[PDB]
Amino acid sequence: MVNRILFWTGFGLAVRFWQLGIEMRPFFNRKSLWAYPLFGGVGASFGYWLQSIDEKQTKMLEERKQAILEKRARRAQRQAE
Amino acid sequence: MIMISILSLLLSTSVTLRRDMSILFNRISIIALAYCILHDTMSLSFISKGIGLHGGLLHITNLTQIFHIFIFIISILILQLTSFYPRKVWIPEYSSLKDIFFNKILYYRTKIINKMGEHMKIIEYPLILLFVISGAVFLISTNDLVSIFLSIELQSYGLYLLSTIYRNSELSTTGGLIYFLLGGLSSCFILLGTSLLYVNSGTTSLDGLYILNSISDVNSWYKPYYLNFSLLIFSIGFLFKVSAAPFHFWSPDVYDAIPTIVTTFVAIIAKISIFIFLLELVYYTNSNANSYLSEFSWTYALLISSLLSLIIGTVVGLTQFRIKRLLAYSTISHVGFILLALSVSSIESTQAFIFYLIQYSISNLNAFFILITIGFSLYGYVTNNKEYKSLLDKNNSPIQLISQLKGYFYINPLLSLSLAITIFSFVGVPPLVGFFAKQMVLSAALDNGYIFLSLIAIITSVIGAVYYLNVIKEIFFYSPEHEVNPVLNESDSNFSLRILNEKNVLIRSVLLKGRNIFISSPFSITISIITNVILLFIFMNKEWLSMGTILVQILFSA
Amino acid sequence: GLQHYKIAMDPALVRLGSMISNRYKYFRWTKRTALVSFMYVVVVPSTIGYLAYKTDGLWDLRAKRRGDLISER
Amino acid sequence: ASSFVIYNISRPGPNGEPSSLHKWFSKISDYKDEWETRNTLMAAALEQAAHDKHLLLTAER
Amino acid sequence: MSLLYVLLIIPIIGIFLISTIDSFYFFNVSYYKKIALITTILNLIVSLIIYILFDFSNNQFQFIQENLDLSFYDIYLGVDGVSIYFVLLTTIIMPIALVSNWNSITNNIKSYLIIMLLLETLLLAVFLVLDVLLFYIFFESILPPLFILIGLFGSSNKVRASFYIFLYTLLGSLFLLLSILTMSSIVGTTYFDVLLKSSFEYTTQLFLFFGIFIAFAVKTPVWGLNSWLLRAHVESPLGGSIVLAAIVLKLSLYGVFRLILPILPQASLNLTYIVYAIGAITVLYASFSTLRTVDVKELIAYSSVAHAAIYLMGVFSNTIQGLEGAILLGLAHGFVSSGLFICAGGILYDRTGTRLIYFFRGLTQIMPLFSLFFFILCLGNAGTPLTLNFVGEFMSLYGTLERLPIAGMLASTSIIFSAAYSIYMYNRIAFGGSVSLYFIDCFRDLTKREFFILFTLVSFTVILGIYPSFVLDGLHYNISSVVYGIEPNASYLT
Amino acid sequence: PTPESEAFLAKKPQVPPTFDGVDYEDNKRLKQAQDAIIREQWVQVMMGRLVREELSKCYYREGVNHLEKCGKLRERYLQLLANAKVKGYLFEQQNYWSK
Repeated sequence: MVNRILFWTGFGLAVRFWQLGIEMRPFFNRKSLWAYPLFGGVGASFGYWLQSIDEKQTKMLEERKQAILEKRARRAQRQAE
Repeated sequence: MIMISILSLLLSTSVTLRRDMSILFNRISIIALAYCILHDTMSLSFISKGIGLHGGLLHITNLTQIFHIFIFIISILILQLTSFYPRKVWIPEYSSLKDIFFNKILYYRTKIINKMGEHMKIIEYPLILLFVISGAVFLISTNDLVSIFLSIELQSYGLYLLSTIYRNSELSTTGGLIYFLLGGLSSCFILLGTSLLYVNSGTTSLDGLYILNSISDVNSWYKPYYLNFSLLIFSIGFLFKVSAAPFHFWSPDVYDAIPTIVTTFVAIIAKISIFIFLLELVYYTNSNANSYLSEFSWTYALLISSLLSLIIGTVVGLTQFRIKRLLAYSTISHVGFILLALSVSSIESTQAFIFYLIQYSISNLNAFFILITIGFSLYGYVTNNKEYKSLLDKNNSPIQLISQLKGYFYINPLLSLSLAITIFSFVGVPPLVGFFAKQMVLSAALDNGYIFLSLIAIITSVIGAVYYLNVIKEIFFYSPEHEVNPVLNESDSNFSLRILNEKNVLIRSVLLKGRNIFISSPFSITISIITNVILLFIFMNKEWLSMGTILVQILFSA
Repeated sequence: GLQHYKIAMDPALVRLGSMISNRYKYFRWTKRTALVSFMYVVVVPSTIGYLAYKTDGLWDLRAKRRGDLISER
Repeated sequence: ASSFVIYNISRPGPNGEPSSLHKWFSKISDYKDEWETRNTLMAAALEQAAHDKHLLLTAER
Repeated sequence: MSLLYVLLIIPIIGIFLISTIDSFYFFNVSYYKKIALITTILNLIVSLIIYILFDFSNNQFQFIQENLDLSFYDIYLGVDGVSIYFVLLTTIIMPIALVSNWNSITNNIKSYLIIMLLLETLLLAVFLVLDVLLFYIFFESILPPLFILIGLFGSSNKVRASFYIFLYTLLGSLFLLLSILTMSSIVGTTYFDVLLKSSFEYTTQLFLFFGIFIAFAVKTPVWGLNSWLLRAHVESPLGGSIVLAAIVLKLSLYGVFRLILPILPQASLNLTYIVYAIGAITVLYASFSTLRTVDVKELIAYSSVAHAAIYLMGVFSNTIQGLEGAILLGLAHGFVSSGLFICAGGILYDRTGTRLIYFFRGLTQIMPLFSLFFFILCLGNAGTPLTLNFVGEFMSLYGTLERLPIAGMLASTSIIFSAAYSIYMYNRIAFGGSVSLYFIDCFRDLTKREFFILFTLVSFTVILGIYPSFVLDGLHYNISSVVYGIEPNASYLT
Repeated sequence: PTPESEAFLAKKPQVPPTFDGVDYEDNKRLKQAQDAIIREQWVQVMMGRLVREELSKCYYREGVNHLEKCGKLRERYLQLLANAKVKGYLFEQQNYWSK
């Protein structure tokens, strides 16, 4: 179920929670409530970035796995000679 | 960029003796390291084992660039300790965006923020740190024997000066002195190692020695015995600096003697740079065919060291009562796992080695941050223990003992849970990130027939888990020896804070007490992120693990 | 953390519990005590294990009628 | 007393079809082939992943 | 969304709910127990919906969820016949464990409630994950919450006990981990469906058997490795003791149904004589010592070592009767062990502050209700009929005997020796005189809280003792898959 | 004979119970083979459970002369008792005998 974007949005919210707990400051103080969209928004911004680098990592290993088979497939071809 | 940043920062530093500038010189250094990140990020769009630069003297690899960027982030995170004041005053009346961006808060902060503390008054501190980073990054990129020696020196000399930059501390001068002397012995081994290579081979190029080594791998007058045992002497000089046993004795003493904000950077960066440099050497010197040269591989020192680092690190840590001596022995047992993955040279073990080094460097940094923050939290707390009164240099190492942490879960519970998660991650407990690191290195070693070293490591870990649990047992199982300060919380003494608007006009005056004094956000956010990375690694492992899958594929391909 | 009923705690009983609790700290190796540890940890389980091995698959009752044997080996 | 009452309505009948409540439970818990098709696509996806890892890990140095 | 992931998250809502109310409403410590209690009841409801939908005759894992987002360590969840009753048991026990410490926990009530709710998520995930690396990730994750729980709410020697539970589990698991890692390097994965259909070389099976058996012999626990249990099951708080003897002990028994039986067939068939030697020696020694035990909690704890051997011998019997009775024995043991700790650790220790049997005598004169239930619980511990404990012991012992007659016979002494310590404990505490004269203050009987957690626990062991078809019916088809062998006239039909 | 009820349509194996000439990589097929081999061993065992029910009926109905009036049902039970045992699908799956 792990959406790369929903997780990192949830991740940013928990940093703000853990921050206030370590600082021993009240959670859900009303004038500071903006930090949860902000920490949460930054986490989503990171998640969009990860999603992009994940697309780039799938290709590079997809090319590599092809390149391994091709290296292996032509190796046995010369053996049958 | 790092060299322009050093020269520019040095010109500004050289026309001031104002100690109030140290905080802003540290804030500019973080900006400088962020440009270095933007530049090594742009340089990442090529697939190559290596590209010779600057007349063959330097090289760039995808592995070389991902590691400089990591060093730059780690340096930005450590540089935060000298860039922001430890404590803070927070009120709900100053908590909105308009408040932060358009209002000002006047109050006496000299004592609350420790404005004139030692960490805030050394003008040259970021500058000496940038030189160590300059030396670290140059070493990862070194392609020549002469380049290696100059780069390890530029890294080492700065670590001696950082260990001695607190000049009014008899404890730092001593730690600095031990480190300079025994590291100078370490460098004389490194110079002998390089010198024997050039003398027998006629070349200073690492690229030329790897070629001579690969030809000599066949299956009568000049058998290349020199490569394996010149590299052995060369290797011992680097096992001193990573503090792998049996060359580890200095690190517990030096790390315990120097201040804790300093021991954070000195105990982390040298390992990342030195281990990455050794990785390329181990890959390009491995004889795939079994041979007489294989019987004498310089890499058996690494197995002997990893073996010894496992036993020594966990056992001697059993009876350590000093928290900095405990943290250093924990490092000697973790560099044993790193060494074991570096000595089995295989795709799986190189992935494991790369993952372990990054995760341990972020985890050991969390451990240092929590430790530093815990001893800045004790500002509104008081104790009556004779031992805590008999300590030395309490300003440079606020927390020196494990027992000083007794009952910390009753003073601040989440910071105590953060340290519990980090310690449990050093143990190797799932589903934390440290378990996965340890499992990846065990999986690689089991696959490659190192069954005996795998058995040592698992038995070793249970021994090391004993002293990790004594730390947690201290946090959770007893009561605090620290008490709220009776006058900072007395309901009769309160300082006046006053809130002004965008143009020097008063809005509201406030009276504040000690319960309105908290950790500054940059440290609580940093601890919060690393704790949650460690905690939730299982839901966020794909991009990090794939980054190491691809780097190993480039190193072992073609 | 709560308080309980009032009990006539007997120091002889109280101290007997302390020794039973703490007896593990005073064990030593002797000619007698290694023999006891050796019989009950080594010899006895080795005896069962030897018999289990020596009579494994040997018998089966499942539907052995008249004129057939319980044994199978 | 309740046990007898509940048991009587539980019985479908001598030859009658299962009661309205008797069909409702079987309808929600039908899963004629939902689990099998879902399981087989999952095992295939990890078969293929296992082969990819086998390729990458055993690549020649 | 899968119902299985609903099971894993509701306790996380409870943890989040518990920790933020102080930011909303000096909130009373009563409220957080109300949230923690309700959160466990919700897990029980969902697990009961899952059982009402569960199909008892399907090989495919049920209530799985599509992922199609494969990472290196994804979390897959499944419910088949063997694992569902273990999940069912966990969601039944956890509400009772919280109620058992409703008054006994005074300080750090938030911490105690958060650990147990976390502890529930981790324990369900063990029986729900669908690969062996996930199994290990969750079977070792319980160590930190259990370590802190013991040393934060434990008895006088809690420090020694917490160090024993952590360092024996960690060591045994590391030997297990070296085996799981070897399997993954051979098969290329750990997913149950892929991994089960892989075979292994005989030598591999033997070395894979060890490590796993080192691990499960520590966590059974078999005699000679059982010192962590006597410390960490006594010094623990009552709720932690209930979870440690009803749920944690049963992860190893379930780990035989995923890690030993289907993937190490040859290895098990040839090493049973070691296991039955250890198992019979365990029954025999763990009965004599518990006959001489003075700590009332330690006697109840160490009788679990006696019974855990019987169902450990039933899962290595390669018999459909032994394997089923073994699950029934470990299911019934959870009810009776839970009640006995409530009786000893919760009803006596609360009133008297002591656990020395020297101080207890003739409580039947003053506690008629406690004597009643403490007698059914003692009969169930002795495997008396009408109790599911009896059916599990009987079915395990037939399987053990049918597989190795001498070992089952030496296991069959349990009928003689379990009644010996279960009734000797009963006549010393409930009977044996008027009342102990060390009581300088008369005792109240069971409260309504005590009367209802015991009434449930003995209800489950009795109802499933008259009609064990409730558990046996859904166990049959899936446990058929974990047998190894063939008949000359029924194999290879064409 | 008795018509097959609707419940005996989904749980009826669609494939003869063997592992011969099958592909283990086809997960849908491997499971059905395992299921079908389990279905037969269980039916065979339950034949024993009906012949005993039939036998027990005679045993009361005859009594003294039970050893010479329903011994024909007795032999059937012994034959099933000797063979009908749930033994699983794992030895079949991992070993091939090939006559």
